[PDB]
Amino acid sequence: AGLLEGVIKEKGGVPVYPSYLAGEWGGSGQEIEVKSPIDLATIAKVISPSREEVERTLDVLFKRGRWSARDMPGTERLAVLRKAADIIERNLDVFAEVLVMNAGKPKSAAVGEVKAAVDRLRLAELDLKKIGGDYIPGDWTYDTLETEGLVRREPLGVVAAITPFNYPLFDAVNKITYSFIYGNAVVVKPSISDPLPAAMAVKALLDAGFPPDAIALLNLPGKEAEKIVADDRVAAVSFTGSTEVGERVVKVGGVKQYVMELGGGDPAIVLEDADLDLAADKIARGIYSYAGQRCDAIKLVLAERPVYGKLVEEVAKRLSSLRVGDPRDPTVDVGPLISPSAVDEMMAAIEDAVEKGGRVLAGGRRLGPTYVQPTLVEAPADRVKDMVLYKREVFAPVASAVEVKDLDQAIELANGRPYGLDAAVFGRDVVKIRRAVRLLEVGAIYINDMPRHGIGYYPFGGRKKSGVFREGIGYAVEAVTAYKTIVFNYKGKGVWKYE
Amino acid sequence: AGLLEGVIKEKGGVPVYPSYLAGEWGGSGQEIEVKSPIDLATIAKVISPSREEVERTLDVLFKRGRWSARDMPGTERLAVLRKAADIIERNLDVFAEVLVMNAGKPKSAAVGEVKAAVDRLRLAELDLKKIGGDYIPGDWTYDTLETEGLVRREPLGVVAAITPFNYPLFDAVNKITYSFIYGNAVVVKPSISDPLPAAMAVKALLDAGFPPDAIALLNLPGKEAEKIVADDRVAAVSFTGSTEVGERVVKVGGVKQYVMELGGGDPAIVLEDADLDLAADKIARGIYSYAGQRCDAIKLVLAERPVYGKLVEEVAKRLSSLRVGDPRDPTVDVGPLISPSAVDEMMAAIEDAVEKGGRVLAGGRRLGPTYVQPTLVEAPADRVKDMVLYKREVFAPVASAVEVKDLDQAIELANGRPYGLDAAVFGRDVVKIRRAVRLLEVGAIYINDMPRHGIGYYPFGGRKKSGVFREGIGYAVEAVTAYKTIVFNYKGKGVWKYE
Amino acid sequence: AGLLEGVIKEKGGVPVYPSYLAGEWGGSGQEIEVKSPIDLATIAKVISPSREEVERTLDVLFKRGRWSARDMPGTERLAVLRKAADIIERNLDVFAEVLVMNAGKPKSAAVGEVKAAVDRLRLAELDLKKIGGDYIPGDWTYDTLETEGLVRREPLGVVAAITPFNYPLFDAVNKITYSFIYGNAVVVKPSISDPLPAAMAVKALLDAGFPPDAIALLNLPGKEAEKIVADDRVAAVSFTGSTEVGERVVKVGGVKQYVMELGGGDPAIVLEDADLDLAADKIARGIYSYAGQRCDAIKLVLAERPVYGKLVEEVAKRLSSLRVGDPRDPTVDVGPLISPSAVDEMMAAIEDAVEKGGRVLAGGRRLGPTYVQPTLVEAPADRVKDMVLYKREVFAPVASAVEVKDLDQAIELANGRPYGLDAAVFGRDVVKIRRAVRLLEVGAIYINDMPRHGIGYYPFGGRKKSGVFREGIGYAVEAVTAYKTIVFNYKGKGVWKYE
Amino acid sequence: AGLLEGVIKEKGGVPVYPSYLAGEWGGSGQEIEVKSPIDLATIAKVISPSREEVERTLDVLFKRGRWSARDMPGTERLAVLRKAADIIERNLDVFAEVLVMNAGKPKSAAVGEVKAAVDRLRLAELDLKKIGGDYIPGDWTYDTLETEGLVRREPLGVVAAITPFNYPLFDAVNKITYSFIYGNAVVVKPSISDPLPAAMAVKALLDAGFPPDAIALLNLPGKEAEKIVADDRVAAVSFTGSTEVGERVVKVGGVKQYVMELGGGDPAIVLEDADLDLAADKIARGIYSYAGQRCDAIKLVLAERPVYGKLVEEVAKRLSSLRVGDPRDPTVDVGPLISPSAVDEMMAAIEDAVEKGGRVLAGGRRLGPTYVQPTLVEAPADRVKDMVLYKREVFAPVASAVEVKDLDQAIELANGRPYGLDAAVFGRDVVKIRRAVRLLEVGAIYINDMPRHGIGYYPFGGRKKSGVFREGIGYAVEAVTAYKTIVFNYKGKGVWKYE
Ligand SMILES: NC(=O)c1ccc[n+]([C@@H]2O[C@H](COP(=O)([O-])OP(=O)(O)OC[C@H]3O[C@@H](n4cnc5c(N)ncnc54)[C@H](OP(=O)(O)O)[C@@H]3O)[C@@H](O)[C@H]2O)c1
Ligand code: NA
Ligand code: NA
Ligand code: NA
Ligand code: NA
Repeated sequence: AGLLEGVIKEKGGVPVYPSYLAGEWGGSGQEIEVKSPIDLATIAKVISPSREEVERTLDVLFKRGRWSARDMPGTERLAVLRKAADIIERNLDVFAEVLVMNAGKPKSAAVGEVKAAVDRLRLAELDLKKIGGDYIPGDWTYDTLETEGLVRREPLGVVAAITPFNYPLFDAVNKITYSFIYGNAVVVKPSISDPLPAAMAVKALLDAGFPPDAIALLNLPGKEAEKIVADDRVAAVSFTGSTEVGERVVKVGGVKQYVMELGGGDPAIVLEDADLDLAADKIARGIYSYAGQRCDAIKLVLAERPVYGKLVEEVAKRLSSLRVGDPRDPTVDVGPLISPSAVDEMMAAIEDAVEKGGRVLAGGRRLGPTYVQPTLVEAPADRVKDMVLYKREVFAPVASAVEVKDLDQAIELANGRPYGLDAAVFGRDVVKIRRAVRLLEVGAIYINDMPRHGIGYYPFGGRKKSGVFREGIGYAVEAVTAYKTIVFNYKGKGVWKYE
Repeated sequence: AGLLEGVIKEKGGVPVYPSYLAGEWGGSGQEIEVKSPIDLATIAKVISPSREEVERTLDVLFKRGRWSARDMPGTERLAVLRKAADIIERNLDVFAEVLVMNAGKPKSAAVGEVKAAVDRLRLAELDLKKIGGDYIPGDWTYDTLETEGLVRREPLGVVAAITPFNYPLFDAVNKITYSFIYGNAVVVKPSISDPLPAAMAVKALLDAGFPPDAIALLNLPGKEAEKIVADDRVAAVSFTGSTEVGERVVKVGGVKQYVMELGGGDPAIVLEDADLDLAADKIARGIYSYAGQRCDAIKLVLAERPVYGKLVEEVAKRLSSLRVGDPRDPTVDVGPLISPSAVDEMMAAIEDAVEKGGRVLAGGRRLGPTYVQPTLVEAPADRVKDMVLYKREVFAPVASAVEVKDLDQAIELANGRPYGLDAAVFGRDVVKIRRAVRLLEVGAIYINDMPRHGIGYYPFGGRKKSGVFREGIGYAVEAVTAYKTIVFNYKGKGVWKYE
Repeated sequence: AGLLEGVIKEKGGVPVYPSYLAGEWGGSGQEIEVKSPIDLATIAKVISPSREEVERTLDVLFKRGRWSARDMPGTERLAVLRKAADIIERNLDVFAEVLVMNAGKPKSAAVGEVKAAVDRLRLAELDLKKIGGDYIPGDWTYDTLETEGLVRREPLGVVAAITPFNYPLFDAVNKITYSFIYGNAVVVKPSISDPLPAAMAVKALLDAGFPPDAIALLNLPGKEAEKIVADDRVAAVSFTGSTEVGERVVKVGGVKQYVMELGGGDPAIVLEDADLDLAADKIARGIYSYAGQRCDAIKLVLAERPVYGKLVEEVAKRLSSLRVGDPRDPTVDVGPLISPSAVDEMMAAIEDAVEKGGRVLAGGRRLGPTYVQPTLVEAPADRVKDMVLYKREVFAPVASAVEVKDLDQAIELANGRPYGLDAAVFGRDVVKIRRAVRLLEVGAIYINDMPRHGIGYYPFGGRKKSGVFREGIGYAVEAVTAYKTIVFNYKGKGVWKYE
Repeated sequence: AGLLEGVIKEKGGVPVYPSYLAGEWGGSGQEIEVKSPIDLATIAKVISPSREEVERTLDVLFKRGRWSARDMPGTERLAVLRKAADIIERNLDVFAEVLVMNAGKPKSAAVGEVKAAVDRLRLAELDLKKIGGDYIPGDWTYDTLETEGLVRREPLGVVAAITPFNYPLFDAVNKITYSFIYGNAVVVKPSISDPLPAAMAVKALLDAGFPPDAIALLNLPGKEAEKIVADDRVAAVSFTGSTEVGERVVKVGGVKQYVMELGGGDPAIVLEDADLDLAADKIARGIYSYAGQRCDAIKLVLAERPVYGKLVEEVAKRLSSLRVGDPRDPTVDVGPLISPSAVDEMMAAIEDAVEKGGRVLAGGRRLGPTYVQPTLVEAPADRVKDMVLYKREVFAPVASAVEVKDLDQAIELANGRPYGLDAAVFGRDVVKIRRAVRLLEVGAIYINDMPRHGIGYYPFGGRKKSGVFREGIGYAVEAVTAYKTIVFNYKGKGVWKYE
């Protein structure tokens, strides 16, 4: 609605959302149904581009787009991003509604994501703490005397932004922002599961002045996107999703610049030192927020003997007092999961933990094809490692709780999972905290708080199976930019006497 | 000889070089013959590790090596690198000899590479202009108030260094240096074509104090290395080689941090402004140095109408006055190519240019299975683009020469190849130079000089098919290092009043 | 008018502007007449604070102000600066009028300064490319093992901003912006000659949300300001003015952080290579803009034999075709000088040049107590050095022109003055330009353009008698900020194994 | 002895040390007696230069020196500094002896300073993490489109290094190192009290290859140095000394770049959280090291109620168990103070504290004209602020001890002195530590350790009366370097399309 006034096709009673082919909205490939996880009902259809349209779109992005983006003064690109922020802001409710409608996101969360997208856009000003270059004098080596170097960052060209389902609006806006602020053209490929928010963001950007040939939004389902990734006109692939799909993306893409935010869960460690009120509060939230459909969601709780009982007790009470229902009730805390399949896996996973010695301390009851109570499962250290909930990321509101002897055991268990995205540590002793910070093999550690990538004010990314590289204001530049070195030779000319 | 005193096996009359399995020299896989391109005679054999030894080596590097490298104080790692420099230096002649023996490198060039390796090691001090981290205050956003960020760079763990044949000693030393200075363990995989220099460097490093379990040298032929690349204990792959093999490496490795120096040739542009003496001199060298077996070798010469004649004339004279023979004669300018196959391709390539309108202006005569004269082939702009010498990188001493109307045509042709490593521009006008610098799509541009990565005093790397990321003192850190973000939450505590 | 609605006192027919005493507008010291250089008529009066009010103001700034500025989140300080930009923008005409009224600035120039002030405020976002800190690992020295360093920049406290007459609005806004963006409180001391624009800027800032106790505007005449400079509650003095007054400021202030932009003229060099059209245009402007009352004004023109004639010819024609009159005529090019005294000095200076062999090539005629034609005086290299116009900065629209043999003589003469603010070089040859850049002893060199500090997009400042330190977006932080180092000792604790 | 073989004049039985006049050792001004604080006996004489020799020396440094230093390739300057390190190292004992002889420094301390000087020299490699420059694109503002900026750091020219008495060798070496590594010429002015170590360092540097006209060592007593400071050929003054002399230096020098390390004492805070063993140990040392003749010496101890008793108890025991005597006994802990006057002030200061309610807890007994026991004086919070030991820096081994209610009172008292050099905080709670770090107004805070500038691995400097700017590896560059901005204008040329 609204922004997509003349774009959306009212056909067969259901709104039809077209792909944006770097110049004109359209598409003539298969139409795909977009369902809401709230009622499993079709809320719209998206037109996927045909193979020829994908080909033509990439051709336009490559031959015209990257130059349109690059030739637009940085000061103007920023203006575009700021105007788009204004547009999204005044259309907040419609944007939030779609997030609730399409992603099953609780009203307040949906509003939070729209605001995050808006802030991210406005902070593009801070993404400049990085586009400056370096000057290198040549007199620190005899071979380089009477020589000089200039190292500048330049945009790579066409960046493919591949987005997961859990933060459809923000991720698209985020990847588009850091790719565009530096002069790249962008091909957005949203999850076919919830591509509507991206269509709205893209539209807002186009209305804001975004070079019409420098951006594309292709509604291609999963494997159909490989055509974009494998193409040589795509210099970089910014991907946020599962470890398995990310692996496939790299293998399909080959040599190319990548940003792989592959998530997985995050462990939380509570030292005997911690404020248990703060810890229980933040840990409970980290477990249930958006029905645990957050890569930075808490999946494992580790607490030392002296505080384990009280901590898990408080977290259990907070979880069980949560209202699960229609994300439309500003009263509901937890909406549905993206699909019934996601819930199936969570139940099977809980069964696995229980079979292996685990005990549910809160939740555990499925409430419908796509509804479940955020669950907390207790587990003995000697058996937790073999449980699916530990070895894998069950994208749902569920976490293991484990009592530990000391910090070293906490760290050991925390590092025992195959992932390494973030980790949380609640405590007050600087030495123990410093040790945890040193030994936790993750991209980010949150001291006295739940893991929260937020809008990327602080850089984040993975270690181990959680991926490579970082996103964040100012740090994402590394993935969508390339250095250009210019060496000047003045040997023999009379510039320098001896140096 | 020398350093490898008790390591090399004198068996069957031929010296047998063993792999270094992160702790002990050995191996029990197939023995492979190492031949000299000077006479095509076997000069040694290398023992490739068996599958179980590769497995065990990776296990050691992962479980012990990365910690030994990381736990060694940076100041000590530097001491090791400096001691190794001392050792290689006093063993210069033996190192140079092997480069001449095994790589067919002219005496002076071999000496140059040993010195480059020595300097690179000693400059590890300058690789520190990057291991420092960032402090991020949280008051530039309301959501981050009473919060702070600390971003540190940490080593990734186990880096796989894969080296090409053309600079066996330097590349190994270089990749080991920047991987180790930051705390990584390293698995070196040299070209089976000339693995001897690496064995000597590794030995020198081990004698210098390099953690014995933090380094490995595996003599595995081509595809046998995929076992190292595909392994999850290898967090990064530093690869220098052909575009095609690099592509295979990424597809085999999957998600991982990469540095892909994929070479290709470099075009040289001469403006009517240029000092033609300097230009002819540098361009001639760029074409023939090490029989053109340099990724930064000149493969295409573009000169404006008014200077084309004189320029190509002078370059032709310099090339034809070159002495081709045994790299052992301090009198020889050009030794043999690495293999007769390499020469076959160069002759076929020349034939192609001639068939398509090209004309040899110098050289063109094969002198033996692995010897050829550095060749310069003239070609009309209207036909050069379809010639193999243009569309491809013929790793040999051969370059196309093309007359152009103006800078724009020079740039067009320069950018018309599928590669984008470096480019050279000879001229004096700041505006034309600035324009060339803006439009040349390459990782590095050399003003008034031949392209020379040298020891990486200035960062270099590719665009387009020449790869991704950069090597260079201080810049290589990006590929073998990862950020670790630590966010401290002080909300509610009495640290800050309002900010 | 406007913003100062309830502030300005309508007394005795003339508007009376009060000082802002960090909380309330007022003052009870001597009232001082403010005259326009357009007609020498009193246009207003300013109330200077009494000694007790200065004392009380400093006390407030120190005891409350620096905390109010520091405790306001950076994100809020930026909001204040942006709101103030909005206010000044919608009040553009009134701001421009006062600049014309009070400074005798040509209409378009006045509009340019208001816009510059507005842009400077809005770019405060880019002043953040510097408030981030550094993290220093301790393992690069054995003595520092198991130790770490955190280096943050903090505001100094109370910064005294002392402004000259030539850019009353911008300078005040500029110094306030970079002092405040980082958390400092500010005491503005404008030239008693034209303090009105500052009063308006300060008012706009206060209306924008600027902490009322964190800013002060004291209308103190010259030496009366020493009371502010000498006070220990003033941690930094940002001063832009004459070399002689700056010297006095430091001697009165003692140990303290300083930014001394002491101006002086700038020499312009034209190589036989230069586009003479561009050169004549830019040089003419550099000589006359704002009746040469610009620290970055061109005061000496040096051109090589082959272009000297044409260059000076064209510059002379441009100068003589200038309309001198009331800055109110959008038709006038040059308004009056700030005072008749300034004109007296310019005439005496011209007389000196003529007596010493100089010859007027354009202008030279005084048109009134405060009006004169922008003048160009030719002079032989062998005598120019002893002329007052060379040895000194005659703040007026006048410049010496001198023919030179080659670049070396140009540089010699350019460096022969006691100043070293900027220098301009018109030419195209990279080698000659690089040499000029190396040998010109100045803070900034402009290639193919007149010197233009502008809003400080690029940092600028002096060498030799032109002062110390730099202003500019991102660079001014050094003068109003201080480092705070935090060293953490973990020796003996179990954080690190060996490193 | 040794290095000064042919330099020192054996006249009248006492060794006569000449000034180094930037080219030749000599001098013809008054000869001055240099006494040892060990026995008050003359151990040598130094020749101060005459006014004409000072004039000539400055002329040489300015006209030749700054170019010799600047024209020497950075790589060579580093070689010089490293060679000098080698020379000082092999002459360690002689250097240490002079420190013991001339400064009354305990044997181990003297050895520590020689080693510090040696390390500082060798770490000059790390002073390079700063001489690189910045490249600034012009498309972030419309006015700067088609424009670019290059900002390089250049040496200022002649730096005057003024050294205090307490670390004669290190300070001279340190200031010379960071001034020279960047290309400056240096005039060293050591304390006439102990100028011998500087003469030896300078000699070692000259033997190492230091440009003979780029360095000078003038033995001028106190006020006689103003001639160097006030001279316009001296672009920067690096001064370490008393607040009062520093003030005089700035007032004599006028506009110039300064580094003012003005010391004062440091307060130490111990939270109920602290390891009291570590705290007592470090605090005791901080109080007595080099008889408290350290700017980073502990002068005030603040401990919370619950640990005050035990802490002060342990510190008292450590102090009273100290052996005071001839610094030559590797058995002595504390040698003499620099002069009997220094001891007089310490006794008077103790008397003052006692008269105002203070009580000596350890030491307090004078042992000779220049010997005293390191003293610890207890004082009630309600009276400590008026005691001389609090309000002033009594350069001697003496500190006040004060019990406090909580962190806020500790901070209040810590900030109540007029100085702000460093501060120490022993404790473990991250929140309390973070708060202390925020509120302590000092240049450096040491967590769980005594303040130790060391060789400047971490930057340090003052706040309030302790001075301005910082010294430290990599940070000292700001004081002896200046930016040079080069702006290139390409407006109208065909470099850029629109951006
Ligand atoms: N971009 C740069 O900075 C740069 C610098 C120097 C050279 N180069 C390029 O490198 C080439 C010269 O070296 P080269 O001819 O020896 O090229 P190459 O064949 O591409 O070198 C490949 C390296 O990878 C190993 N390898 C081969 N197949 C592999 C596989 N399937 N999996 C894992 N590793 C494998 C090779 O070992 P084996 O030798 O045992 O097969 C060799 O050590 C040229 O194309 C040149 O342009 C680029
Ligand atoms: Na590919
Ligand atoms: Na993989
Ligand atoms: Na003062
Ligand atoms: Na002065």
